Amino acid sequence: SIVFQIALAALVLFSFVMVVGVPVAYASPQNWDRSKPLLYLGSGIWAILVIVVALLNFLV
Amino acid sequence: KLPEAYQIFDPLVDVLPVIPLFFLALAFVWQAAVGFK
Amino acid sequence: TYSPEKIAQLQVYVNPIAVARDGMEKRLQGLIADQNWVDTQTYIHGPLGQLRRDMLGLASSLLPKDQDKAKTLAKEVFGHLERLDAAAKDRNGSQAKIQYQEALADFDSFLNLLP
Amino acid sequence: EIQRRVDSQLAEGASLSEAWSTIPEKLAFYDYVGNSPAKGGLFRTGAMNSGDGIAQEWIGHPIFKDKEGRELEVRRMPNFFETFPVIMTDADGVVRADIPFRRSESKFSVEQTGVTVSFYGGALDGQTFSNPSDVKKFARKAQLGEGFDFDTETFNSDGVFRTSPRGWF
Amino acid sequence: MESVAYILVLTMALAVLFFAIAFREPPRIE
Amino acid sequence: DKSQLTYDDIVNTGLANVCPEISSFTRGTIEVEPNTKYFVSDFCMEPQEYFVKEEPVNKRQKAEYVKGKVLTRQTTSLEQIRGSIAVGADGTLTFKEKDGIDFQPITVLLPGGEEVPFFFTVKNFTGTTEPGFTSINSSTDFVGDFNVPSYRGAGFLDPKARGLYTGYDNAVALPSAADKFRTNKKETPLGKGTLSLQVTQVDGSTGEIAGIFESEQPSDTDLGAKEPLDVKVRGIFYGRVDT
Amino acid sequence: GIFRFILFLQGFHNWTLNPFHMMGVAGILGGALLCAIHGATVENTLFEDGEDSNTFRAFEPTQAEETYSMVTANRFWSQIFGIAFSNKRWLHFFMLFVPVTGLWMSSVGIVGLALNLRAYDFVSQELRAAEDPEFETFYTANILLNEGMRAWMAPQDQPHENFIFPEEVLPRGNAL
Amino acid sequence: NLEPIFQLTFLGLIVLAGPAVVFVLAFRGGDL
Amino acid sequence: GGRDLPSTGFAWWSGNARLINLSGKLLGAHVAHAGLIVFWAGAMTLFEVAHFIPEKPMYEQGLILLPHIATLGWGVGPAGEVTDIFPFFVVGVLHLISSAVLGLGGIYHALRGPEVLEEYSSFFGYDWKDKNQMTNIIGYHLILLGCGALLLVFKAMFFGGVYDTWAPGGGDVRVITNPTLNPAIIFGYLLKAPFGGEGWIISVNNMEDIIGGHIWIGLICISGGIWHILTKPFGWARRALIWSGEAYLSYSLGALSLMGFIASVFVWFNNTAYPSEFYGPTGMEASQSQAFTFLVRDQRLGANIASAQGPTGLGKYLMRSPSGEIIFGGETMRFWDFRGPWLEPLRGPNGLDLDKLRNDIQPWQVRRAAEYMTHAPLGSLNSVGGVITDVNSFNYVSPRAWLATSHFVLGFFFLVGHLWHAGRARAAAAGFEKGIDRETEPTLFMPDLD
Amino acid sequence: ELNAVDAKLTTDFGQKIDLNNSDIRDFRGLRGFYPNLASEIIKNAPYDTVEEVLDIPGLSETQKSRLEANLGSFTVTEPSIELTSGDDRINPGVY
Ligand code: CLA
Ligand code: CLA
Ligand code: CLA
Ligand code: CLA
Ligand code: CLA
Ligand code: CLA
Ligand SMILES: CC1=C(/C=C/C(C)=C/C=C/C(C)=C/C=C/C=C(C)/C=C/C=C(C)/C=C/C2=C(C)CCCC2(C)C)C(C)(C)CCC1
Ligand SMILES: CC1=C(/C=C/C(C)=C/C=C/C(C)=C/C=C/C=C(C)/C=C/C=C(C)/C=C/C2=C(C)CCCC2(C)C)C(C)(C)CCC1
Ligand SMILES: CCCCCCCCCCCCO[C@@H]1O[C@H](CO)[C@@H](O[C@H]2O[C@H](CO)[C@@H](O)[C@H](O)[C@H]2O)[C@H](O)[C@H]1O
Ligand SMILES: [Ca+2]
Ligand SMILES: [Ca+2]
Repeated sequence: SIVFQIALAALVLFSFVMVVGVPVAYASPQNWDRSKPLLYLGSGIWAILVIVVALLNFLV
Repeated sequence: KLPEAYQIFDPLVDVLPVIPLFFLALAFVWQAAVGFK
Repeated sequence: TYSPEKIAQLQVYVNPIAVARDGMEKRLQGLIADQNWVDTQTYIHGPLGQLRRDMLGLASSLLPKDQDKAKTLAKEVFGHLERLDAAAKDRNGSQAKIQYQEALADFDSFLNLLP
Repeated sequence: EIQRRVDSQLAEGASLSEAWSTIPEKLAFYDYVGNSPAKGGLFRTGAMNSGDGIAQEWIGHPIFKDKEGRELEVRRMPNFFETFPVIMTDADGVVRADIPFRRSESKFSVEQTGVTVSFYGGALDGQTFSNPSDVKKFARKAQLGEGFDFDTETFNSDGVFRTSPRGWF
Repeated sequence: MESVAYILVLTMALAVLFFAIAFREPPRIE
Repeated sequence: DKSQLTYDDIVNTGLANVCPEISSFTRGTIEVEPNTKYFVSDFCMEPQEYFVKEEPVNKRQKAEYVKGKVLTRQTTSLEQIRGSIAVGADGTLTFKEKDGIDFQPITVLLPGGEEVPFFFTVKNFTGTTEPGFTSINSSTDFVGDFNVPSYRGAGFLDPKARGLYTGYDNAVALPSAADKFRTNKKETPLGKGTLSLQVTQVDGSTGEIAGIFESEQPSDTDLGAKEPLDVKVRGIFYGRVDT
Repeated sequence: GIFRFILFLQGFHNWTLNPFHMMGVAGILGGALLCAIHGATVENTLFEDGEDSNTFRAFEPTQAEETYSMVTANRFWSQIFGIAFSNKRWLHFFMLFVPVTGLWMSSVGIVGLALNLRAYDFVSQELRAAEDPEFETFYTANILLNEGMRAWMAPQDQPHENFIFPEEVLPRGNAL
Repeated sequence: NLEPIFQLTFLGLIVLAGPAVVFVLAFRGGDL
Repeated sequence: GGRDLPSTGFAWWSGNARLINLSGKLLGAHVAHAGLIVFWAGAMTLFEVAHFIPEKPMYEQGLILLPHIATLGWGVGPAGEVTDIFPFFVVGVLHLISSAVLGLGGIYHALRGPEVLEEYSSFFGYDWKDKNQMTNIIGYHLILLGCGALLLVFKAMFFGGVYDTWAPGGGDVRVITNPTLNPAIIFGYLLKAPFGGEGWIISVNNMEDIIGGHIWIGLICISGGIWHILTKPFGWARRALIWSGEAYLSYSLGALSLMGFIASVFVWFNNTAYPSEFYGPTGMEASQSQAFTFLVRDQRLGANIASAQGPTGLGKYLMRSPSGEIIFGGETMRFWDFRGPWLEPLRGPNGLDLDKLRNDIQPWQVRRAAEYMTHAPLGSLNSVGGVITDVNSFNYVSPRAWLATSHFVLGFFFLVGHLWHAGRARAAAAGFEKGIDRETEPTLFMPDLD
Repeated sequence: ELNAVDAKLTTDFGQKIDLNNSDIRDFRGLRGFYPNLASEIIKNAPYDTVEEVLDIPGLSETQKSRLEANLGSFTVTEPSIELTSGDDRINPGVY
């Protein structure tokens, strides 16, 4: 059950990272070419973390 | 009470609902950052 | 099977179930036969007003391998009770008589499941 | 002052009626709440005689006693109060009698506590009242201080207090 | 008969309202 | 008839203030044995006409009753009353009210603007017939007496907070003139009324009875402030006799 | 504490019944009305003296002309209400006059209450209610309210007096 | 108790998050 | 787009008016805001789940969201007892996560996306003056609203049922099988008076009428959606209305104000769509509960509850309504239109029945009446329950009170907003929202009034 | 002039429990009386003397012993309708 808590703590830490990062990257027209695949990868990682939290919830 | 495997995050949930209020505050901060133009 | 103590613990629910069953046999059949639909609706709402809680508490506190059958049967009495309510609101003698008979048959099938 | 004077006469050896008869009617008239200037009204016009009436005589001093012979004093009406509950306390400040509003759970009604009243000096000197109607009426009179008989028909007095020339000035 | 006095003062106020509206000093630009 | 109607059918229509009617014009009768008690199940009483005996300045003029208009609304009916009809040895039938909604306060308006409240009631009505009855039929007249309690109870407070077992016993707004009013002393005496229930319709298949009533009773005295007026009430009635 | 003083002057002085207070209420509510109506009227009869939808920057403090139309405001209130201000100086003096006169009149009433010179009662209605127990008005109901508040409030509000009022002497209606 | 410590810490993190976004955008001259 | 006063004419305190003609940033504003609504839904649900004591009644516990979910039939059983905590948690988590998606999309369109959508696509780009596109957007959103009402119907009929407080055997989650399709009943609810005893649509007292109304709403909204996709506004509509973004905003503001008032009254009076097992008793319910509680208590002491006159001469426990119905006495005479599942078994055709009051009162009716009279929607702002003269020991304000007060206030301020935006839309379309032109001042050309 | 309940307060009604006029709340001071035995006393009122409170039909032996134990706390005066009409003996408007 500790790995589910690790998954949920990872989800909220990466959620805080995305809360800091997404409006900064969207309001940076001069760093957009670097930051757009970072935003894509962050959205994918966040979605995968949410799905993993759901699956480990039904695994616990 | 939350389900048991989520109960480690009961304090965070306890501060979750007032986050929209901060949003109303945040716009003022941003206007303060630009000079209220 | 059933510890005599467990049986003693089920009485809490059985006494109102026996009261509701005997009253459904005596008052409710006469009131449906009298075409007294106002008193039929007020009977199935007032004196039967804890039938759902008491039968689901009987089914919850029963033996764990007879719970589903119990609840299942209990839910069928309720369905017959709602259909009886609708037939009494429609002033339907035959439909309310039929729903009373189905409710009685499912109540008796529920009452055969006691230890 | 009235009590000092009565107590001096009681210390000389007089009886209660003898001591209370030496109080001048003017002095007892000053000890009446209807002569206080803080009892009037802005549109209660004219003389104080248009209020309670023309004062005719001092009725004397009441002494209220319960069935167990505890002397009781009626709590006096303060200047603030248009109306006031009738409360009677003993010598050590314990409420022994009252006039109840709700008489379902009354415990200290004049009727229940057997309160009698005896008057010394004045018009009612030497008299004792035991009817609770008269005793409650004299209790309401004792609420206002010294009791006085009033002529109300000369000026058609309406029964509410006026202020004096002191208050109007 | 105090009702007569009350009706009179209320009627005087309403009549003053009528005359103050219908026969006001007209505002003029000069 | 409002026998098959539900609450939703009757609500806000005024039909809850009217007594049930014997549909069957059956001029039948209900047989009665000479020493038996028959219960009355749902006795109803619908007043229709209201009269107050006027009080003139003259002393020897004829008094006479004047019709009044009800200011209270459809809140003027007695219903759900249980009772008993006992038959004495000589066939004297005795109606005896027991309980139910056996009272309504009713305020009527007289010509001249006088509002007459009164406590319309059938409380503890005992009413006898002439002797020699073997049944209940169209000739059964229960004539008797009922109690009229005071319109205001002893817990009522007047607009100066004076009442009987609660409130002041004096006029506290007038401190030097507090005990000079006779209205300080409230009282609630028990009055008496006369009721005639004349049966005009007997349905012997179900024991139902209907007919008319004439009633006379005092009005509200307002805790003994004023003298009561005489009120005459005529209306119709229904009951169910338990054979 | 101010709220207590307010309720105290209600139950002990019937200070709502005092015409000096009623003139104060008229003055204060009228001054609030005048503030609201004058601010709204000026802000809605403004001259277009600028290009922004922000109308606040179309004013200069050194300008000589009026920033709003007195004529349009006068016509608006003459057709809506019946009368209107035609004189700006009288408008502003009235805006001074109403709440200041209200304060002065209520002060006169408070000076009256200092000596218990109250507008407590209408003696005619009291004598009628004393002799006729069917007569009830809102004034008599308010008198009963004041009686109850005095009896229930005095022992805790004036603790130096040592008012011992037993439960049976407290005035109360049925069931409360 | 440690519950109110975490509540305040989570609240303080959430409170600093918004002004942090504003501060990094103003310090680096983003599209404010 | 201008982000300052010199380039827009709008100050900072009116900044969002700088978006009126910037459709992409407007869409991002709209979508981020929806994020916020779904965020509050999810986070408030998780808060309410975390603070929930499930053996304690929801209305004791400051919950306004779990009653909404429980009325849909999730996580509850007979008498509204909480079976499982997981459906409420699921509803919270799904809203919270989705709100993250909606917030990211609003930020995009608001900060990075194209500021105007008209040069990018004709389907999504709109001009406020283009009456065909405005009605197209109305039409898409109407088909979606009708689909939502049909989703409520599907939950009640096909996927587990809704909580029926009026169910025989006691209130329970039941599946609606015979919804009221009869348009006479459904639209006669619209024709009923908004007064006592009638109650307009607040008086809907059964789940069959509710679910049948949502079948009709779904059908009406879907048909009106196609209408407005396929059609354009007619001449009377074109000549009657103001056609601008602020005008359409103000029309929505008046609509929202009306629904806010309706919602406050609905939650204050209706115990069917707002069951008292979750929301607590209504005020009428609690007053009738007190009268019933003391009728039962004094009847147990041997009082003749029908022949008992009170101090005024009216019946102390039972009296007559103005149309004659046998009702409870005292001040609750006002509340004689109240209907509840605990009370209706004691009612006959004429009103309250003497025989049922004498020998048909069950202990659960006494328990429910005591609980409802002591959970009356009376409370202080710092949540001290009961009458305001009570002392501090009962921590309770009813969810009906909170919901009703909130929505009344919201409804009032949205009427104010309607007046402000309608008036401004009219002045801006007429050209004098910025003030009176000094040369062409209209009063200077009018004749004098007198 | 006193009203009738004041004149009753002058009598032994104002000192102890009157089986013909006392409200049910006054029976709470005797142990074992409220609510059942007091209700039976009030229902079977009036009484000519105190002693015929023991002749109520349906009294149990424990109720008879309790009534015998508290016989000195009872008085009997004439039934006054001002305290008995409208079931003021059950609910006089006092809570
Ligand atoms: C300081 C001045 C003063 C004082 C203290 C008194 C005091 C007294 N006089 Mg004398 N009196 C005076 C001046 C004075 N008087 C004058 C100038 C006259 C000649 C008119 C009289 C004529 C007179 C007569 C004829 C009688 C008295 C009597 C009395 C007694 C009763 C007073 C009474 O009922 O008043 C009642 C006072 C009021 C009800 C207050 C009224 C004040 C009004 C309502 C205020 C108006 C407010 C205003 C309109 C608001 C402005 C509006 C805003 C826009 C600014 C009392 C001892 C009476 C008495 O008993 O005689 C023996 C009597 O019969 N006096
Ligand atoms: C529901 C609230 C809401 C929303 C959605 C908007 C939205 C918008 N406003 Mg308005 N505004 C609001 C409230 C709101 N406003 C209030 C309350 C005020 C008064 C103070 C204003 C005053 C105002 C002015 C004066 C102006 C706007 C403008 C704008 C638009 C451009 C914003 C911009 O350039 O920001 C740039 C700001 C930043 C880059 C700072 C960072 C902002 C981001 C969004 C922080 C988000 C944090 C969040 C936690 C991250 C989550 C990420 C992910 C996990 C979801 C935008 C569509 C502008 C406009 O009209 O454009 C033409 C403009 O000039 N607004
Ligand atoms: C429809 C809106 C609504 C309603 C009815 C409720 C109702 C409730 N909430 Mg919830 N809540 C809401 C919105 C709402 N909330 C929002 C938006 C948030 C996020 C900030 C929360 C966050 C929240 C938490 C965290 C908690 C509650 C709790 C509660 C309960 C107690 C409330 C209390 O003590 O308030 C106290 C009363 C006030 C603070 C009064 C506020 C007055 C406002 C500001 C007036 C605004 C007027 C007007 C709109 C301003 C316009 C000005 C301009 C137009 C001129 C109650 C059931 C508590 C509870 O028991 O939950 C279990 C709890 O712990 N709520
Ligand atoms: C009301 C909401 C709304 C609207 C009208 C638009 C409209 C638009 N978006 Mg935006 N968007 C939104 C929400 C919205 N978006 C959200 C929430 C996100 C975050 C996920 C985005 C992220 C986003 C990006 C990153 C981009 C756009 C782009 C566009 C433009 C092209 C659209 C397109 O290609 O459609 C055609 C696409 C489809 C028909 C397939 C999608 C169908 C949907 C997504 C499936 C079902 C919808 C939903 C799941 C149902 C439940 C929703 C729930 C709330 C009820 C168009 C102006 C593009 C743009 O700016 O162009 C220049 C672009 O690059 N959008
Ligand atoms: C919320 C969604 C919505 C919106 C924004 C609109 C908007 C519009 N509709 Mg559409 N409509 C909708 C839903 C909607 N409709 C639905 C669901 C249907 C299917 C039933 C229709 C069917 C429809 C038709 C058939 C027509 C419109 C028309 C119109 C246009 C003019 C409407 C007008 O002037 O009304 C103002 C209303 C009136 C002038 C009628 C006055 C009657 C009085 C004022 C009613 C007062 C009632 C009171 C305020 C509230 C009581 C509540 C209840 C008891 C009645 C406008 C663009 C018209 C148009 O131009 O067609 C393209 C048109 O002919 N609509
Ligand atoms: C969905 C509804 C809606 C929408 C989309 C708009 C949209 C708009 N409004 Mg309108 N408005 C609305 C409802 C709405 N309004 C309502 C209900 C009212 C009545 C109160 C108004 C009254 C109003 C006025 C008076 C004005 C606008 C204006 C505007 C424009 C600029 C708004 C802006 O930048 O705000 C900027 C936002 C702020 C400065 C912050 C607002 C602060 C409020 C008072 C907070 C309230 C407290 C809240 C309840 C939470 C409490 C927090 C507490 C704990 C601290 C914009 C087009 C302006 C306009 O005409 O432009 C053309 C304008 O002058 N609005
Ligand atoms: C534009 C703009 C604006 C606005 C903005 C907005 C409006 C926004 C938003 C946004 C949003 C709308 C967001 C969001 C979010 C969300 C999130 C981020 C989430 C999540 C999640 C999670 C992480 C969860 C977790 C959990 C779970 C899973 C369960 C258990 C519990 C917990 C909680 C742990 C402003 C005003 C500033 C101004 C400027 C411009
Ligand atoms: C769901 C449901 C239901 C149903 C309901 C329905 C069926 C409905 C409806 C609805 C509707 C059907 C509506 C409506 C409305 C309307 C309105 C609200 C309007 C209006 C108006 C206007 C807005 C107008 C205006 C104007 C004028 C006045 C003239 C000139 C022009 C103008 C435009 C300005 C029921 C109850 C059964 C039950 C519950 C649930
Ligand atoms: C254009 C209309 C504007 C309003 C003007 C109307 C009022 C003017 C006075 C004329 C009134 C005469 O009308 C009459 O008044 C008297 C006095 O109250 C009423 O009489 C009423 O009060 C008196 C005493 O208060 C009672 O004795 C009487 O029984 C009662 O009905 C009559 O019922 C009414 O018919
Ligand atoms: Ca916590
Ligand atoms: Ca007692």
